[PDB]
Parts: sequence; structure tokens; C-alpha cells
Amino acid sequence: SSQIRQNYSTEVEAAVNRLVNLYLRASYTYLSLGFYFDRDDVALEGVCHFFRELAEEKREGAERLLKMQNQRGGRALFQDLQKPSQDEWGTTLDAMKAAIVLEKSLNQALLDLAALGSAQADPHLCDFLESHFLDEEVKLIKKMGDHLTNIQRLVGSQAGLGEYLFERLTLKHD
Amino acid sequence: SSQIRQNYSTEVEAAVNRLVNLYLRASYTYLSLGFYFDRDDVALEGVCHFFRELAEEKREGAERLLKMQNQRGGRALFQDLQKPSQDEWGTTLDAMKAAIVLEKSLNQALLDLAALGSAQADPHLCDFLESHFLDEEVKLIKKMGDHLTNIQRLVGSQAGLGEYLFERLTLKHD
Amino acid sequence: SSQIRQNYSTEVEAAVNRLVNLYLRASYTYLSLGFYFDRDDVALEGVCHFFRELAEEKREGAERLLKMQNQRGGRALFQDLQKPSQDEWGTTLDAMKAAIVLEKSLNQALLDLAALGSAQADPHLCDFLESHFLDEEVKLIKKMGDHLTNIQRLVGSQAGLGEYLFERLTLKHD
Amino acid sequence: SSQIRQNYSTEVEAAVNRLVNLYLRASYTYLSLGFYFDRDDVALEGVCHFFRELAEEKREGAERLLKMQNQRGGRALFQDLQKPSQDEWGTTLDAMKAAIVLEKSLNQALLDLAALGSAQADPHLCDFLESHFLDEEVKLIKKMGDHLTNIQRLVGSQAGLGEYLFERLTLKHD
Ligand SMILES: [Cl-]
Ligand SMILES: [Cl-]
Ligand SMILES: [Cl-]
Ligand SMILES: [Cl-]
Repeated sequence: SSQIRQNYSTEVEAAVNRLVNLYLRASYTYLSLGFYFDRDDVALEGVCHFFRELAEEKREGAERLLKMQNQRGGRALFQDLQKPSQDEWGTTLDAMKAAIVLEKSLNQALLDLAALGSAQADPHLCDFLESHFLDEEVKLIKKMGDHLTNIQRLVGSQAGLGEYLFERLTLKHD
Repeated sequence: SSQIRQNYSTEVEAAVNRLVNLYLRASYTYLSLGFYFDRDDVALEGVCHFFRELAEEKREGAERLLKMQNQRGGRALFQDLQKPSQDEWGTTLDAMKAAIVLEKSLNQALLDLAALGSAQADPHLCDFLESHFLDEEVKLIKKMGDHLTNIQRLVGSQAGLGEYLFERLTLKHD
Repeated sequence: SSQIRQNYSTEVEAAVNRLVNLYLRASYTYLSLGFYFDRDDVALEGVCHFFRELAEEKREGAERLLKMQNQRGGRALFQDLQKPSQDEWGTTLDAMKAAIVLEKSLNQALLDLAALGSAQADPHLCDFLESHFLDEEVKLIKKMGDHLTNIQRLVGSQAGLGEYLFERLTLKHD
Repeated sequence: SSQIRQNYSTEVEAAVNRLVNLYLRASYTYLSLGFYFDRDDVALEGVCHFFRELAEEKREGAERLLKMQNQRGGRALFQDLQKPSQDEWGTTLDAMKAAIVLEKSLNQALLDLAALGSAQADPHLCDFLESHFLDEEVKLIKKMGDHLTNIQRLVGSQAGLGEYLFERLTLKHD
């Protein structure tokens, strides 16, 4: 069973398993975004790379939560993973707007879990989120917000031109 | 406007702007202390260097707060910067006593902001202060306290001798 | 008191202290400009970097004046530092126009002090300004003028596009 | 005769020859100071080294003036060199006080020559002094003033102790 568990509430254990599901769902959403931008009829390499990187980051976040669950003596429980909300993701702008929505939802889940940890007097959990998740999320949301502003200023009356230039001159590509 | 702000209270935003002012004021105080000890009629190089270093440290603390303000989606607001409390700073002892007073005031402002963060359930802010400010301040206050004790033991009946020896043998100089 | 002062007028001493205030004010203005361009709703990294660099340059100019004040046996006297003239700085164009205004004001103050030095038969002061300030200021004003022309030619009927392209292709960024 | 002389007044030529004499006299004074501090009954190595270095510096200043005299097409004219004002130089304090007097006299001679150059519309001469002499002299006087303050604070009621400590802990020695 366990022999190590100490100060680790059933409420936190369940919430961690839920958060793993949310991160894996987010990873799957980013996988879909990445491959949409690799379509020959979309063909925005830097946009593809941006979202493929996020798919890996979210998977790694789920793995870190699972490692922690076992370190505390809780039990990983996996649930079905829903498919992403869209099959096609529109423009770079549409995609970046969907990404910031998704990140705000993950951030709120992190904050909710931090608040649960405080309520449960679980300082290890609170430390864990502060150390590996909260600032990573703030940094990423700031980056997306920066990108949104630049994408928006490039729409002008020549959306295609602006979308190409943003991909070429802001996003990382070969 | 903002598109990134989340869980970032107006109260914290304002308090961060106030703390920026306090750090910039402290930086200005240390600039004045540094140049006083470079006067030809004062001429204590190690004391000059000690306070010039602190002027840079406090400026960098203000810059880190400003970076964080933008990362969270708050808005930097700058106010007039008051001049330092003195134009001449007395002996090394007088200066180190003024410095520890100043640092206690910064430390209390940090603690007040940490308490506001806890009240507002803002774990990112609390993490931020713990990571970059609270221990730096404890370390610095301990160092100043150590220096005060050594300065005090050197006063004896030969203050000039003790002030020279402390500058030469404790403080870093060329 | 002093034992080193020679050929260093009270008029120059006071004017140097005033010029220190002007440089520190300019540094503060550039700090504000830099952080405005780091806002997520502005997000022009190269513009941010340009003005953050100038904030450091102006601080260093103030420090060089203070060092010189002590080398000549004058006494640094610090005054309150007024906040910058604006809290928000508009477009890159608006900001660069404000910067060239500011630099012209610093340049005129330098020239006024050079003329005072000549009047007071203070060749060390005149040398000092020529060596460390006058050409640095001419170079910087020429650079800003160059930038203004390029910004202006990019406005066209697509201001957002031009502002992005200038930041990407002229200014230094990561 | 000359074939190169241009814009080089007889007044400046004579004043340069006088200044050469003043620098060589100063060099001789420092030679005497250096060897006094090497006496077995004085024995302050760092003080000896300080003044021996200045003897070389003043000789080199005289050589630079002579080189310039020939570059401009003037004619070096050498006069008798008076012996130093003292045969024995007292304490480190007495010596440093005599040195700052001497340096103030050289500085005034430099300033007088700079003013003569301006009067004669001789910008090469004015540049020459600014480039190689005026700031070197300000720097040296500031250093001596710094030393005087430290020597004075060490007198206390134990002059011998203070004189030893200054030599050991401020001045450069083997
Ligand atoms: Cl579904
Ligand atoms: Cl005040
Ligand atoms: Cl104001
Ligand atoms: Cl004689």
C-alpha cells in the first residue's frame, strides 16, 4: 500500500490526478496545433515549431506531477483523454488566442491546487508548484501576450503578409 | 490594456510600484554615501566601495520588481524620488548605523508585501519575494550587524586608528 | 574641508551638481521608456532594449560627473529627482521624438557648462566635457536622427507593419 | 634655424623652457625625499617608493615638454637647477604636506601656461597640456589629499604606530 505517505491529503491526491489529465489534454491540443501548421495548405514552420515545443512541455509537466504523486505516496489514476476542441485552428492569431485561453485554464488549476495545499497545510505541495509550475506559467502567458500584440499590429490591411512576416521574423524556424 | 493579468490584485500592483520607489530611494541614498566616502577629506576607499555596491544592488532590485510587474500584467507607475536624508554621513559607524536602519525599513516593506500576497492568495508574488528578496535582505542585515560590532570594538580611545584599520582589514579595497 | 581644490569655481561646482540631477532625471525617463515597451500590450523588445541601454548610459554619466566633482575638491549635493514627464509613451515614433528632445536638452546643458568653464578659465573642466561628453552626445543625437528618418519612412499607410519592421530589422533584439 | 615653426609664440617657447626647469626641480625634490625615507634611521620603504616614483614621473614630464618644444620648432634652453628646499624631510606627514605644496605650484604653472596659450590662440599647446598634464595633476593631487587625510587620522596619541601602519597598509612595498 503505502508506508511513506505523510501529510498528503486525499483531496490533494485526487486534484493532482485531475491536473495530470488537464496537462495531458493540453499536450494533445498542442500536438494537434503543431501538425495543423505543418499542413501544406497552412505551411507556417515557426508556428508549427512553437506549438510542438509546447506539446512536449505540457507532457513533461504531467510527468513531473506523476513523479511527485509517487514521492508523496499517492496513487496515479489515469482517465480517458479527450480530443482537442478543434480539428482545424484557423490563423496564427486564432491559434495564439486559443493557446492563451488554454494556458489561463491551466494557470487557474495550478492556483486552485496551491490554495488547496495551503488550506490542507501541505507546504511541500505549495513549494512544489511554486518551484516548477507557477512562474513557468506566468512567463509563458507573458510571452503569448507579447506575441498576440505583435500579431495584431501586423494584420493591417494585408493579413497574409503580416502572418508570413511574424512567422519569419519573430518565431524560430530553420 | 492587458490580456495576461490573472490573480494579480490592484492592491499588490500598487504596493509593488511603492516598493520600486523605496528601492530607488535606497539606491540614491547609497550613491550619496559612496561619494561622501570618496571625498578627499574623508578618503575611506573600502567604505566608498561598500556603499557604491549597495547602490547598484538596490537599483537591480527595483528593476526586478518592474520586470515582475510587467510579467503579471500590472502597470509600472513612477513617482518623484526624494533626495537622501543627509548630505554628509559622519563616521563609518554613523553610516553603517544609517544603512542598517534603511535595510530594516526595506525588509519591513518586503514583509508587508509578502503578508498582502498571502492575504490576496497570490502565491506567485509570495514565491517571487522569497526567491529574490527575503533571504538577500536577511544576509545583508547580518553582514551589517557583523560590521557594526567590529566597528564598535575598534573605537577604543583611538577612533581614527580604528576607522582606518576597519577600512583596511575588513572592507574590500584596491 | 578641502586641501586639494584649485581653480575650481563655486559656479562650476553648482552647475556640475545641477547637471548630475539632469542626467539622473534622464536616466529615470529612459527606465520608464524601457519598461513601457516591455508591456505585453506594447511588446517591442528592440525598443525596450534601446531605452534600457540609455538609462544605464545616463546613470554612468552622472557617476562620472560625481567622480570629477570629488577629484576637483567640490562637494556633491543631491536634490529630489522628478518623475518622468509621461507615464505612457505612445508609439516608437513618439518615444524617439521625446528622446531627441531630451538629448538636445542635455547637450545644451553640456554646452552651457563648457561655456562657463571657458569664462572661468577652467581648462580641466573644458577637457573633461570634450573627452567624455560632447562627442558622445553628438553621436547619440545623430543615431536618433537616423532612426527618426527610418521610422518616418515606414509609417506609410500601414503604421503597425512599419513599427514591427523597424523593431525587427533596425533595433537589436534576441 | 627653423623651417617648421608656425603659430608658436616666443612667449610660449620661453614659458615651456621655464616649466621644464620647474619639472626638473620637482624631480630633484622627489629624489631627495625618496632617499631620505631609505635612511636606516627613517626606514619607511613604502614612503621611499612613493616619492622615487614621483621623481621619475616629473623627469618624464620635463622630457615630454622638451619633445614638444622641438616638435613646434622652439629651442630648448636649460638653466641651473636649484637644490631642494630641505635636506631632511621630517615625518611622512611633513613630506606629504610638502609634496602637495609642490604639486599645487606645478599645477598653477600648467594653468598659467594654458591661459597663455589661449591668449596666444595656440590650440595645439592647449590640447597638449589638457592631454598629458592637467588631469594627471588633478589625479595626483586628489591622491595626495586622500593620503593626507588618512595620515592625519592615524596620528592619534601614537604617532609612531600610525606612521608605520600607513606605510604598511596604504603604501606599496615589497
Ligand atoms: Cl471531447
Ligand atoms: Cl525629501
Ligand atoms: Cl515632476
Ligand atoms: Cl636654492
